[PDB]
Amino acid sequence: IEEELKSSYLDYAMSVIVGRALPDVRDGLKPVHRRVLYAMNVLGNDWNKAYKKSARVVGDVIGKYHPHGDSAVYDTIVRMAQPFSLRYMLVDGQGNFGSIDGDSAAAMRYTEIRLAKIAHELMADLEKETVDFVDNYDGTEKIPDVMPTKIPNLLVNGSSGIAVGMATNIPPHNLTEVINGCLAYIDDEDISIEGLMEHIPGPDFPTAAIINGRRGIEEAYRTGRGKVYIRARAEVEVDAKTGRETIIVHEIPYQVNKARLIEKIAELVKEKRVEGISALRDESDKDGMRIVIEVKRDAVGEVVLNNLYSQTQLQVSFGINMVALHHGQPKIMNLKDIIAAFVRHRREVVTRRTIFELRKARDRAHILEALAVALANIDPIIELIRHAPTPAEAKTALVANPWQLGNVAAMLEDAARPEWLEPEFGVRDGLYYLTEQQAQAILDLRLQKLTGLEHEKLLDEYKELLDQIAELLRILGSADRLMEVIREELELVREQFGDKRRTEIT
Amino acid sequence: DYAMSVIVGRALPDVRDGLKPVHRRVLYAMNVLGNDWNKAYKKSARVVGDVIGKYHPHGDSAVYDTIVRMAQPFSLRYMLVDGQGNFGSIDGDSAAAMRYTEIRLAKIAHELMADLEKETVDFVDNYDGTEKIPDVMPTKIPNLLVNGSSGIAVGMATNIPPHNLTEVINGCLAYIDDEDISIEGLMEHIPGPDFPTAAIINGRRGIEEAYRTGRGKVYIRARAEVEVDAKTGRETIIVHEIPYQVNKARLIEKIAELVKEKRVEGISALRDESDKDGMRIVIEVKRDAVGEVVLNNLYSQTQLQVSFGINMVALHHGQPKIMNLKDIIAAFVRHRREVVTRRTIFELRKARDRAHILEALAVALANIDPIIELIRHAPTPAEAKTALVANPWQLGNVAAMLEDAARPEWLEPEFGVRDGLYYLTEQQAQAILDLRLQKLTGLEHEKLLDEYKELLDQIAELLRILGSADRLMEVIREELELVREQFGDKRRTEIT
Amino acid sequence: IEEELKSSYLDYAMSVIVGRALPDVRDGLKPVHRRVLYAMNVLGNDWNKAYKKSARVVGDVIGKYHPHGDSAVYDTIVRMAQPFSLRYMLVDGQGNFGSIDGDSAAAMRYTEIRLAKIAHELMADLEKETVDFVDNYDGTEKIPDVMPTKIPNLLVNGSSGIAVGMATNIPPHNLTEVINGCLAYIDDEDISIEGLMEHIPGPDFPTAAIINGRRGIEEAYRTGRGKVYIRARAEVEVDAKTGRETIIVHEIPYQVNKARLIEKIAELVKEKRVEGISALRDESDKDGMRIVIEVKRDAVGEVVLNNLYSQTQLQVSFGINMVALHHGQPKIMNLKDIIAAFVRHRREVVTRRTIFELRKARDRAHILEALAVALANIDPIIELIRHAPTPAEAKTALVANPWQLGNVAAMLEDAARPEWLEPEFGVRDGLYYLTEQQAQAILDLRLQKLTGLEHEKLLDEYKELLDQIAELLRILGSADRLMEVIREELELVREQFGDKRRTEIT
Amino acid sequence: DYAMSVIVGRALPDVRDGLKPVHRRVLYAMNVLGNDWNKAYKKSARVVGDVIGKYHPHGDSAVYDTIVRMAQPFSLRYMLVDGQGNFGSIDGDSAAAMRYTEIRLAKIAHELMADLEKETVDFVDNYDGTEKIPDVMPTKIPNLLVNGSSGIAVGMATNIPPHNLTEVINGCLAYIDDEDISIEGLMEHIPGPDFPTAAIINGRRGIEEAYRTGRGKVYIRARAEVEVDAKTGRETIIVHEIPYQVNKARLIEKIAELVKEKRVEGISALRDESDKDGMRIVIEVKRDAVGEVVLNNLYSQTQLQVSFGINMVALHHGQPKIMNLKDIIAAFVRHRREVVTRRTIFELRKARDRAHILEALAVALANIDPIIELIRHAPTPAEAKTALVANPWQLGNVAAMLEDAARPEWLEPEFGVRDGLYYLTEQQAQAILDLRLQKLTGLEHEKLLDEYKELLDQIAELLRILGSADRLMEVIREELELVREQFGDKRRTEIT
Ligand SMILES: [Mg+2]
Ligand SMILES: [Mg+2]
Ligand SMILES: [Mg+2]
Ligand SMILES: [Mg+2]
Ligand SMILES: [Mg+2]
Ligand SMILES: [Mg+2]
Ligand SMILES: [Mg+2]
Ligand SMILES: [Mg+2]
Repeated sequence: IEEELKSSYLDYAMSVIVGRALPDVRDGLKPVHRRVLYAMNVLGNDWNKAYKKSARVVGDVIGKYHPHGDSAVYDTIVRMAQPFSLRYMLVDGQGNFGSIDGDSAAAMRYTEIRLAKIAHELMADLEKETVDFVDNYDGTEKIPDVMPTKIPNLLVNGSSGIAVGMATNIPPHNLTEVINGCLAYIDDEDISIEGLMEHIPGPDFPTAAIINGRRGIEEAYRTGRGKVYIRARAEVEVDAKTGRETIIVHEIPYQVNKARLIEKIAELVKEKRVEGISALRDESDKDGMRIVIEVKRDAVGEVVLNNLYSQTQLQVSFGINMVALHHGQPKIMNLKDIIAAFVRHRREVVTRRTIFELRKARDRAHILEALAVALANIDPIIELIRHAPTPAEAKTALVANPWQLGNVAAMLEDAARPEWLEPEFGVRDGLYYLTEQQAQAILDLRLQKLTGLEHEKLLDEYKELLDQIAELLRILGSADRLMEVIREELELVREQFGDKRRTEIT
Repeated sequence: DYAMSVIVGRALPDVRDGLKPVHRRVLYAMNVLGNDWNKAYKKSARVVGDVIGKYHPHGDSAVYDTIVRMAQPFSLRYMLVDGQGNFGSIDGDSAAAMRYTEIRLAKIAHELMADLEKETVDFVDNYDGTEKIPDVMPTKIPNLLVNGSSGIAVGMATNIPPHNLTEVINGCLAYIDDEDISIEGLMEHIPGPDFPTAAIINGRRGIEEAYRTGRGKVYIRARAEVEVDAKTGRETIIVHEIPYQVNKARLIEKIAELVKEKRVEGISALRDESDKDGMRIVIEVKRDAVGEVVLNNLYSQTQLQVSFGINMVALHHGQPKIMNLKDIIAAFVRHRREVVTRRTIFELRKARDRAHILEALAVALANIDPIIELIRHAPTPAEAKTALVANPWQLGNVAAMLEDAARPEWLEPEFGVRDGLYYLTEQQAQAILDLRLQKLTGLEHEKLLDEYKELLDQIAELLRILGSADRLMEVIREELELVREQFGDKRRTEIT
Repeated sequence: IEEELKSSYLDYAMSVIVGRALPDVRDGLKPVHRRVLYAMNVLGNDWNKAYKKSARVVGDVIGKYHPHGDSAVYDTIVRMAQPFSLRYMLVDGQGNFGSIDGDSAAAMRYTEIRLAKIAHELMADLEKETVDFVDNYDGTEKIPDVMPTKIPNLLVNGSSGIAVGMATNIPPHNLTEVINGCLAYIDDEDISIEGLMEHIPGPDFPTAAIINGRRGIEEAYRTGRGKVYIRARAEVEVDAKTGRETIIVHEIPYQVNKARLIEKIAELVKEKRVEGISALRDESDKDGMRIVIEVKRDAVGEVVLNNLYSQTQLQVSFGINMVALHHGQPKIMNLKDIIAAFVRHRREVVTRRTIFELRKARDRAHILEALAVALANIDPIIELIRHAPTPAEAKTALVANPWQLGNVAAMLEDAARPEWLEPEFGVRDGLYYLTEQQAQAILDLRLQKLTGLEHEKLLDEYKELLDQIAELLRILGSADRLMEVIREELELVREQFGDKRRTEIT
Repeated sequence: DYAMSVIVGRALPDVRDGLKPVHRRVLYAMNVLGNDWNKAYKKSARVVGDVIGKYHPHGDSAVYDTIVRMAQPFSLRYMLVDGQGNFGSIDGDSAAAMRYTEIRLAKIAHELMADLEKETVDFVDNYDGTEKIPDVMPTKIPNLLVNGSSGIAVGMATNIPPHNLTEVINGCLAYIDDEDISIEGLMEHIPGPDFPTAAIINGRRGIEEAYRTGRGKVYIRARAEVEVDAKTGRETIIVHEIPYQVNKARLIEKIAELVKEKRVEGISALRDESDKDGMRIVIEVKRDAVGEVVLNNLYSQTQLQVSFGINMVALHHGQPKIMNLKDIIAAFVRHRREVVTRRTIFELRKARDRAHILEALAVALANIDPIIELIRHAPTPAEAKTALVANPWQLGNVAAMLEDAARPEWLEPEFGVRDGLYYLTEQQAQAILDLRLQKLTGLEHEKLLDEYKELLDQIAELLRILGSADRLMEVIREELELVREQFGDKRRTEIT
């Protein structure tokens, strides 16, 4: 704490708030988010596996990762489950998770959750040493510092929070559009903000509705700060027999409580502050919003609506203030900063992933050799172990003698060698000198394995492995090929989770 | 109405183990987590989180409160949780947050959960049917009596005070010896409640009633006395022990306030002087007042004396039953008898199955070469299983070992020894197939023949218990004696 | 605590629970109830005065009477406001006070309350020294120990609670019926339980519905304990063109959550545990319950309904267990015990009321004399005070001399004498000797009062007072006349607040 | 966005009085209740209940938490609430429940609310428009500086540390003397923050920056040192003072834990030895370790040293403004100037209206007989009012008294003295009509002529203030001086 802080105007307490309340730019999560999702991933609470009780996830989170009584654990679960909150839900919830009308979710003992399909994308390759881990509160568990997200989550799901008086307001966005942005950027590090907006014309809210005016959006994407207006989608309908005018509301601005908005209209009508309204009914159901606003016959529909736009939350403004943590500091960022931070994240992730796969590949190949060689010497080895008196003896005995690489010899004829393996081990001039750990591998293998279908199974795996090691080494060899792997991952994501824009921009 | 049964389940101690459901729920978690009395302390939040997720998914601070009370020497006569950190105190101040305190089981809690893994108690489903929970603990401790229970705070009837472990063990032995022993009989081992907080129980007829009917009222009295300062002649009342469940801070205030109101007179100063070491309430008598007089007023106007309504209502064969002292003892001895019985059946099954596997291993070993050659010949592991089972194997040097009470009862006669020909099971084929090369060193014959010889001796011993009600009672005696010895301690409460 | 408890099996803690969780038999309140209502009465939160914010009542309660953070304060307010909870609401609430569907009331800052009209009846004559007061937690305020209720509240509003394992379940009742019971009892102390049931045939729930079978009700009224079955009001309707069968539910048993009941039906239908149901809709609104249960065309309406009665809370039983605190102990009481306890309460109340009115009457009459006499001696008195140098002097001077009872003499020609007033004070043989406090009354009177319209105003009040004292003395004089005052008060209550029975008994 | 302004209002101190809204809300209630520093303590629940009902109807424990923090000597540099009972302590343990603690205003809180009833500050409506609340307090204390403020915990920017009252008063006087005084100028009166918890601020450039720009960072350092036991030679680190807002219990644990991890070495024992009397953390140095070395490690790995980010953001003319030390002083002096001005106008109106009534009384008195006879003649009190107003009254012996700056300004000229004829108002008729007989004793002339003579002297004095900017500044000086004298105290924090 003390050492590392000696050059901000920021003191320790100040930096805790920053770290807890502002999202990381690369995955758009704050620790509490990261901790819930991670706890879910550890439980195997997968999108395509049975729902677990929210309480079960709450207790894990609280026990291993977030030992405070704060409702934030459960509230975060609920929020990530609501389709009026996240443009791309990260939790798939079953039961009462509240509504657009502001009513509460059932208690954690009554709801069930699992990870949304897309959430796995956000935590893809978490086991491949792709991100740093930090200690939990008691030194007993590891927690991701950031998620290896294939999803440009901060943009797509947007953000809120405030620390040291510095607020963050990022609106949600359309995943397809954002992925296109990303690919555009990959092909042109110099692409202008204007060039990006060809792909990302503007925010895209889960609650649809309309944005009036692009000046707000441009300056937001250019500077990180800008105001934009969200307007309800509501026409006036006319009855062809009667001539009755009825305003219908299909969509409202993001973050507006539908019930509270209706209360407000009812109340303006009481106070004669808004005239011309015979009747007010919420006819919304499971299949879409429908607020019914019947116009008096002596009043004008167009006029009553316009009146409502100005006096209520049928129209609100939303101030974009794009702040995230970047390399540890809270910066204001423009649209291109945010995309670059993401693409750069993907490059780090993919590289570390590739390195890991390679080490895992080589370690397994190495082990395979020890066994292949063993299968090929069944009789000397078994007679060896059998006449040794102790496993420990069998081990130091195994290692004593190099071994005639038998029929196995062919299979070897050297990029499958562990970076850590010293030069006197391996296949030194016709013989095979064994790692002391490789002896274990042999001593550890079960009678079961001395079968016919062992040799097929192993030569096969080694074959597959070298093949893999080949392709991994070409990724590390070629920056082009590694950017290829990123484009394809992005493309794949566009295609499995991309959806139709919802908010219309005028 | 149903509301009733639920209110009742929540608050009522099971007579056998002394626990309410939330209690059993916390302690089981700690057990599952391996949070043992002799391993590193764990932060309370981890136990709380586990209990909330798997067993107790309600908002109520109940879970952490239970952990805390199990840790307070003023709460439980035999603490069930060993905790470091601030766990509040007698002045009714709060424990620290669960993220700061840390805990593990007390040695004695393991006695409460002894043999829990030997199928000795029934498990029920947890709230979402993904977990099991014991219905009662296989306790060696007569926990209800020794630790007590109360449901008064929540509107229920149960009010059982704590008791001295040695006294009660002895009680049980007296009972195991003379199942016809009277209440009076029992009362020579257990003259009365023993409170964690010492002090004095004043009078015996309440106790007698309570132990005879399950119902009676008793008086607890603070240990205090008058002191004269040798240099000045000033009198001071010093309070050393107060009645169970009285809040010191409160009591002091009741006095301060009684004094301010002229309701009690003769007091010139009021101070708490208690350490980590001793309670010490200092009440200075006025020079013109008399010590004894002030003190006797205090007894009768503050909680320096208090009544305790005994009402021994617990859960018995699924029901709230009012029970007397003999009933409660008997319910525990009966539980021990059952637990031990179940324990035994399980060790005997466990041992047999293992012996049966060990047999198959030895044989594979005395037929190493044939076997290896057989398995090598095969294409699928499948093939090698049916093959290893197709023929018998001559009981090599292995004959020595085996030659018949180590047959698991489920084994059908076409399997095992038949003519100096070992008839193999398919499961046993697996064990063989599953054998790691390392097990072919000369140190297998050894570890193996030694395990099997151990098995036979236990099996022998287990059959001896099942074959004698007496031997089984003797086991329960020994257990009870061992508890007395390892965990018994001094009476703390003086009965007049 | 210690002294007073030495003969129950009940210890101190035990007796606190009893005192807090079981209702007093005479007013049917527990302390928390009594404390909220009282706090409201003190605030003047009257039925016919503006709503105050619940929070305002909560803070009073919490500050003066009930200093615990428990939701019970606010929850009690809410419950006394809900028409599905109390047969006779004691709070008139405005805003979201929850519903039959179990959803929560808005926070205390959002709702408003005042006393219901009937609640004043419950606290009638609280200022007339009609009930004992106890100290609040800090010795700063007085709180009623019991309310001087004109309403037989325990019966009418019923009860719940549990202490030392002893539960209380009293159902609500119809006020008219209960008042008739009471009058029946007043006219015949020997009236049998059967005789009472002529008036009180059985419970009457705020949620209406039906009771099957009187054996339950009789034994409950005879012994205090008995079970009764409540059944929904639901017919099968048939469409005259189609022949479609549709079960409709208008009323459900008391204490059943409508939403949770519907969930249950939906769920039995899922599990094929109940067959024959095409559709399930709650069509309830502000104007009545309507659960729609459409029957499959190949199924029988009668059969589907009967099935639902047995598998759901469309039919429940309710175990009457009539326990209340009587003279401090928690007793099981029968129907006649409960009525007698009430009527006896009214007798105490009315007597103490009468005594009080009498003392207040006499004290005021006494004071009137001092002034009447003073008005009649304006000139000697004013010349007296004027030549005295100090108010204190004026006082001891006033008292020195008896005073020629002037024109005032007539007005006196003696049941208007304070019980506490010593024989040497008053109108001793032609002169008027003054109380030292009466001198104050004179010294205290304002120039304003020496007007013409003072003599009219005062002789008038005295006239009224003697008249009052007359009627009060006849009440204390005649046990018959005092029972009359009770009948009339009861009758009056029947007539202002009596309503139609709601539950039907079969 | 609006969410912003609200988050901001909730957390941001008004520069003039140093309070957040919830603060002003609690303190105003205590004031309304008359819960004064020299009256009986009141139970916290009564203040909490009042505040919740009239001013702060949210669930948040905020209300009781505020009361508590105002009572903690480790929290506020000048406590605003005097409380008895457990109000928690430096180890971050909790206060007792509001029903057990009791409180009243500290002497100094009255200075914060001085003249609150003299229309000296603006009131706004409370949440339901049935009550009024001051918008700011008419404080004589430069509270923001002296007591500090922080909104960091809730995501806001404000972080102002506390200061020494004497230092700041002096600062204000230096300012009142030379309105052009520099920051350097000011810093000779206020060299730095003064923490309730003493300890050491290590280095001056942070302070300088903070006071010049509103922004800068400072280091707080625990006061501790190495001791050698004369008999053994053993070294012990003794910790006496720790940085502001550090939790002792926490810090001790951080050390215990740092030790268990081999992260810091040289420690052989760790004990808290703090009384009611002194903080005393005992850290025993190993015989093979060096005191200084262990100690310097500790400084740099625990909260024995801590940074404090100063960020002087407060509310000024309705806005969050970053302000430097001169700005904050000036905003307070300006407030004093306004408050005093308003105070004066009000006393002058109050005094005049009262004088005007007193006049009418005197006259009624010198025309007692005529008047009495007039009122007696009447039928309705109404009649007697129009009658008493119909004619003038000769200014009897009363002439002496009156014979012209005691006319309330609102009085129109057809009323009062006109020719040796007193022209009565209708309001004045009421006062007369309202006179109690007891007021006709010879002790009326007295109490009356004395009050009026007092009125004139104050009126005289009040006009003297309005007529001289200088005199008014001198008043503000005197006030400030008086505060310095009654409430000033020693610097506690050492600055290096
Ligand atoms: Mg953490
Ligand atoms: Mg439940
Ligand atoms: Mg359960
Ligand atoms: Mg209590
Ligand atoms: Mg109370
Ligand atoms: Mg709000
Ligand atoms: Mg407000
Ligand atoms: Mg913290």
